[PDB]
Amino acid sequence: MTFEVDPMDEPTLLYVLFEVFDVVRVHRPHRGVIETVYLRTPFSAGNAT
Amino acid sequence: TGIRSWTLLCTPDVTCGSEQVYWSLPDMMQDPVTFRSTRQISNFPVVGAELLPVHSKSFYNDQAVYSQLIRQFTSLTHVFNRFPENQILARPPAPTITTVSENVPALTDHGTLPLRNSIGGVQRVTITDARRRTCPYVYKALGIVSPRVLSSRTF
Amino acid sequence: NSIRYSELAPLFDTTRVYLVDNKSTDVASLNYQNDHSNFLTTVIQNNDYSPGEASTQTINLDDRSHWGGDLKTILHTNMPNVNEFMFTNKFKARVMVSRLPTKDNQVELKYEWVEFTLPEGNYSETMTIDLMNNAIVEHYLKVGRQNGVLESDIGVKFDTRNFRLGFDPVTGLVMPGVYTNEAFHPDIILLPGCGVDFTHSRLSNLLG
Amino acid sequence: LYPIPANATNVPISIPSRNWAAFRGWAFTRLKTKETPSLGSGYDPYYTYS
Amino acid sequence: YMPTIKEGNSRELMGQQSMPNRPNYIAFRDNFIGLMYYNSTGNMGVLAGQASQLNAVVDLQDRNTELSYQLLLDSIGDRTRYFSMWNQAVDSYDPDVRII
Repeated sequence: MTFEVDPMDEPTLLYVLFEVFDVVRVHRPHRGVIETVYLRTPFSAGNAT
Repeated sequence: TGIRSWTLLCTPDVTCGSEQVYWSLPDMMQDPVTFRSTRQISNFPVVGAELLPVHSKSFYNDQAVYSQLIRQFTSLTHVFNRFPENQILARPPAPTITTVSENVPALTDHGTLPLRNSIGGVQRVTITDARRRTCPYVYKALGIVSPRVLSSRTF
Repeated sequence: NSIRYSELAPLFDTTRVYLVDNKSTDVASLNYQNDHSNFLTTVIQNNDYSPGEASTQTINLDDRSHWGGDLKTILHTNMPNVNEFMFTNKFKARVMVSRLPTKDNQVELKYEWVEFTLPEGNYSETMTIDLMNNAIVEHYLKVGRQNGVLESDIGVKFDTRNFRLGFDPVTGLVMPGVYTNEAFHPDIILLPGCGVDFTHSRLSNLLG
Repeated sequence: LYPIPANATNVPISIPSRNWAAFRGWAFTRLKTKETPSLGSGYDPYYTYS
Repeated sequence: YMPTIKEGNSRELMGQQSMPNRPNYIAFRDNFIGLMYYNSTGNMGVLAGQASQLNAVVDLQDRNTELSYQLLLDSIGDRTRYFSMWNQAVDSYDPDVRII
């Protein structure tokens, strides 16, 4: 990507918020047990695949 | 009934004993049998233990006391021996079997501990001292892990 | 057995993952106040990604197999002999604090447990004992001279000689008249009303 | 986030070779470096703005 | 306006003036933003069975929950109203001051 912006006299950051998918599945088999299966596809992270 | 009843004369050590230093990898290795996962530094599960890499070494100057007098003259100052003449308070002679601390490199081995099925991007390494206080004197640290299959879960 | 990472192909059993500290320099932000004692490091190394990124991806080991890992650790430190953290720079010793004549011409000898400090870092045994004696001398200087405490009655003095070497049971004194200058073991010399404490100090081991 | 030096005008960036399954879209803005604290840290030694 | 840098009482100092100091408010964020640690692997919330071991909260370094709440909140309902329970009072400028 190539952005072009107007000059400024102080440091600035460009924030690109790549939009993505990000879901969590909550698994609770027994009493007092929580299991989570994360996922975030376009920037892969989590358990399932 | 004297002091010998409840005191033991041990050989002097510069290190003043040695403290076992524990290892903690709270996000990769499964916790031990009785520990519980917590975010307190102090209690981080202990997945490894080894002696602190600091030990005394023995050096021998027998001419020691002579050496000491040399030391004083070269020092240019009486200082340490401020009451030269009174015998009782005079500068104690240097031991002839004096010891010096040393920072030996350490490379230990810990057998195998079960680890979480999904390791993580930012694992945390923590070395704690005896009383679970992080030791500010550690120059390098490094961890090497070789995952392998242990058993299965499908019957 | 399929230990798999997102971008790359699924590797098979018995690979290696490294926890190093310079990777900390990389996600610097995360450990702005941490030391080598405890830190957050990026396990993930791919060279495509810039050093900052790629630290959010996770390594997955297949759930159907209960996974265990070998561990080998490398440690090399530099700790001085006398320091604040290891309870070696401090020690408590009760000493004479003030010697002032009273109205009844009967001298009164006060006492006070005063904590001492040692410049951190001095090392050898000899020097250490000597320093400790330095501190004592110091307390006298700050207060004895002031309250008029004679230097003869310094309560605590460190030494290593065997004072009974020249002792003769026949007479009860030391015939040579001077204690031999040969060190044996760290020991403490006390005076009435004075003493030494090591409840929260570790130099005990050094004095042996 | 990506830094932009003072009085700069062109900002080339590169996203290295990932899978783009199920990607949705973009969204972007510009922020002053002073007003964006370095998140993830317990304490920012340089953050001096409120 | 300080007429003369000389200190102590003087006629010039009698000739001085004054001016009120600038206003400056201080309070918490729009939704107590920053009070609770978010998206910080160093300090991450944990929620699991007391009994078990594995945490059920995994927080990546680059996700941003704060902003999200701030948006959702915008999406589900009006933000112009103020809810004092969570300081829910969205910041806004005077539109006759932003443009002149």
